[PDB]
Amino acid sequence: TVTLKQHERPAASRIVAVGAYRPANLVPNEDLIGPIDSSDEWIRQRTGIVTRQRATAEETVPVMAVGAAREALERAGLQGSDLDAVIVSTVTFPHATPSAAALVAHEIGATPAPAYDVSAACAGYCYGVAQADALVRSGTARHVLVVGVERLSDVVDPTDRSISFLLGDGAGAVIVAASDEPGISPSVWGSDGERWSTISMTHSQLELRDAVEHARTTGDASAITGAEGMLWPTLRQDGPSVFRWAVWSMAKVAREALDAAGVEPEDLAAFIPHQANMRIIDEFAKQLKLPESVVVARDIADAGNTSAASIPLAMHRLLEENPELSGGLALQIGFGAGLVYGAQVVRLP
Amino acid sequence: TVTLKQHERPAASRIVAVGAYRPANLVPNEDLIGPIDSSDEWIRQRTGIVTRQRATAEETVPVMAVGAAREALERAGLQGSDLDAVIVSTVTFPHATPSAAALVAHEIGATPAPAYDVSAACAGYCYGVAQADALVRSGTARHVLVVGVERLSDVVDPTDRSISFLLGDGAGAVIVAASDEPGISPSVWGSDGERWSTISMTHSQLELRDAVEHARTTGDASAITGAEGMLWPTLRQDGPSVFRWAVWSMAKVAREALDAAGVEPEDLAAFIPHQANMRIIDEFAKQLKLPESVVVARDIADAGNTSAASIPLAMHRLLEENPELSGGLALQIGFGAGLVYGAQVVRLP
Repeated sequence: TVTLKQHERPAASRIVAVGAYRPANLVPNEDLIGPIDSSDEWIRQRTGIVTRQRATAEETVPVMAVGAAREALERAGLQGSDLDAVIVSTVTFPHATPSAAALVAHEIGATPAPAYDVSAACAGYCYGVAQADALVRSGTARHVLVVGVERLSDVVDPTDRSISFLLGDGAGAVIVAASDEPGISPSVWGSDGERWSTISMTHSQLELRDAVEHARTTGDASAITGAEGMLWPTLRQDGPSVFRWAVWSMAKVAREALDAAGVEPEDLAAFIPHQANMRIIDEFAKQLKLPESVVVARDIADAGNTSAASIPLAMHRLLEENPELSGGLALQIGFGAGLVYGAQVVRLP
Repeated sequence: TVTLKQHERPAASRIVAVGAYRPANLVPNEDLIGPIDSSDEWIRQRTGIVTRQRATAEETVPVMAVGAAREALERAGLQGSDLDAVIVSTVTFPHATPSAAALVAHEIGATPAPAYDVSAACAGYCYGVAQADALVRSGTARHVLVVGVERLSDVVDPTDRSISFLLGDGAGAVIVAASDEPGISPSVWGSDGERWSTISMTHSQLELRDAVEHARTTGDASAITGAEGMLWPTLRQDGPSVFRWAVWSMAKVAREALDAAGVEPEDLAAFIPHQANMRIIDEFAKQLKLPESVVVARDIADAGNTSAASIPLAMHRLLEENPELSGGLALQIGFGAGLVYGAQVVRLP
């Protein structure tokens, strides 16, 4: 009987660099308040957001992912061809198939590395890291690129007061590499599909299909011309439910991640939650009983909520503003539509 | 100072069961030839297809995925709560977010297992297996559900001669578990994003957005009525390039998988390529110098090309027809839009 061969496995893994792409357009509250009939001060008070990154038409998911990817590559002292896998976490690339990852892999010179997109909403980067970590520690890959990237502005309804004005665009990239010393703690990640509808689109793409093609065939374009709300599906959320879950449920996940890591809040150099909402971030930090020395990421004030991009973008900003955090421990925890969540303690690059 | 804890790792991984969902509506060539001005004969000679599976409106991606998954759990002697991760490979779930995996995980009682959709086209199941293998051998998961599932009928154009009549609907699933004996060989997987447009949608979802919202907000519904051709994006391909690529390139990837497995064609119980086209299957078989004793999967003749679902469906069928293949080595290889590909040698459950 034949025994199958197997890859050898390194001791551990580690994030060896972080890269960022931020659209230059920082939209202020005032530009958005009209159609949702609110105000600069209300938005600032409810969400702590002042400006959000808004991408132009040319700044597509692949464009943004590539820029972030290239910065990470340069900071790691690597090139595209050194990558053994490319994971792109996004829900806004406007093609069912093929993936954005395959374009990214090609553009950055990673061919022929395997390349795929992942769907895990705002937890997407942390899901990416769990996967990358698994790929490295099983000896499947020595260097894995993970990109959290979104052009959320493509799926907001300007009249929506549940989520539209919170969302921004951008890309954040990380490179996970084989390592001698543990740099990524065991992932704590999960789902609760019972609550699939808590953050979701207004309706299925098939409704859009059925309408447009019925209009096209029959020549009757009512139902479209007479439509009061957008037919293009857009993002929506039960705001209050998100808050209760985001804070009081995720706090248990974070403590679990710390516990599995073998780490106390005192050992952290930084706390980098997904940038969902300043109110969520604050209440979260309080619940974790962090000492004053732990730096809390609050990129959301200038970037808005960039979903999968949010954590690596905030990590990137943390390191620029405090270079001495490099080598320190950071708790990262993302959470979004699904519902899904993921967390790790990581040694910062 | 502080050393992060790490998970213990299993010696190996293996597939422990396979489940299937096949829509009952088998559609013969005759029902399709009209709009493409073709024939039964032409279709059989070009593709080897006699009928393809076609889902009803009720047979959504989650519904099919759930049926396949439940069969796999039952055959493995497991319940949903035994699963530590759920991976769904699909490109036809009609929601940008949240994922189909989140719903599937809930229906089967796998909550709170992490759950995500992967985008890797027809190589989707093979990508999923490589991921599942990494998750297990890294000790991140001990039981991983992988489901390739598509309702391709949602994204075909009945007038399209390049791919429409080739495609069928369905779900196949496997459970990958921690193992003492190697049951999954090192994956050979990759991408060539330079040929991203080789198999692609007719156009971006954004063009659909711009057309419908414009019509909705101006009342001018031209461009929708009197649009020749579908506004709803549909799948298409450059057939001769896909074929050329399969024979020039994928045959070689398949040999590499044997090499990396430490396995000869004489050692195979079965060959289970992605069911792209009967002629490609047959060319592969010849090109790989398979002995007569190796059973070749040809589910395509009855199911059509079910993309990500094709390998596990075909596997399910081989085991139903040749129960004694259980425990034998099977070479599986998927390849599709991206371009992307994956292959492994696997021990049949």
